[PDB]
Amino acid sequence: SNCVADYSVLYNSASFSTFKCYGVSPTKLNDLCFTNVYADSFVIRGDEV
Amino acid sequence: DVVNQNAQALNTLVKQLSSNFGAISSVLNDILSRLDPPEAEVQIDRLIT
Amino acid sequence: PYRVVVLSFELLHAPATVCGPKKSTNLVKNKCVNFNFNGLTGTGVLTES
Repeated sequence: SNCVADYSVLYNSASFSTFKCYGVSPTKLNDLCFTNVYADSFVIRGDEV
Repeated sequence: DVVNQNAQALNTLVKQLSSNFGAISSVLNDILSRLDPPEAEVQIDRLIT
Repeated sequence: PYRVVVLSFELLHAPATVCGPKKSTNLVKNKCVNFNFNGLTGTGVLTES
């Protein structure tokens, strides 16, 4: 939080396994700007997605 | 009594607008600003119904 | 192993601390404008409160 969060820099990596949002539109990710962001960052096995 | 009956009917019709009706939210503007035109169809269909 | 970042976020429960590179505009009053305040897509005449 308390920063500028661009998602066009999130989009240009075309190596994502599953690039899908469940809250909002995935093309509207730069459009809608949030209040707080909670990133649950971890590394697990590829079939548990 | 007739005046209060008319007033209750109008105020219930007003209070129906904030009802979620099973959709994600009640206000159409956030649904337009957060979902695709092939993805907002179901929720806007819920609200219209 | 896959890097998994669960991009979770809370929406419309606080003043906005996370907004990307969306350029602010000039505040115009008393005109039937299609404004965009805090993310919401509102439209109307903006009088000073």
